[PDB]
Amino acid sequence: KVFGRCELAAAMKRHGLDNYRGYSLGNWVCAAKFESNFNTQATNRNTDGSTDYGILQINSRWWCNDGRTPGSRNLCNIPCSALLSSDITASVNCAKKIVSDGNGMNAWVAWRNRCKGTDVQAWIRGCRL
Ligand SMILES: [Cl-]
Ligand code: NA
Repeated sequence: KVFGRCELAAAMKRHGLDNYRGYSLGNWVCAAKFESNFNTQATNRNTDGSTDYGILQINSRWWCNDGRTPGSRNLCNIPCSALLSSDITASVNCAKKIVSDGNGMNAWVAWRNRCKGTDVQAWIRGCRL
């Protein structure tokens, strides 16, 4: 599923990501835009051999099991394929663990380099939330 911008905003709000650990909703929409272009099926291989999965590009080294990453910790206790669903519940649950791990949203490279320090409220402009 390729989400619309406000469609994704409403789903993330439903799941409690608005100001989760202090990160306003626009931060989460911005991250999804630049990590996956709002596409739940996105996958990208990293140089270290791990792969990033789903709308928030959650990484197989630490967070999910994809059967082909040495040393996988699988801390969200899910198969990485579960992150590609049109239902974003699994991705959101796992993202809550990640952002609570100590570095906040800096865990998402695209957030750090493209959202941090910008007017992220623009990502929810026009949305009825
Ligand atoms: Cl933080
Ligand atoms: Na893992």
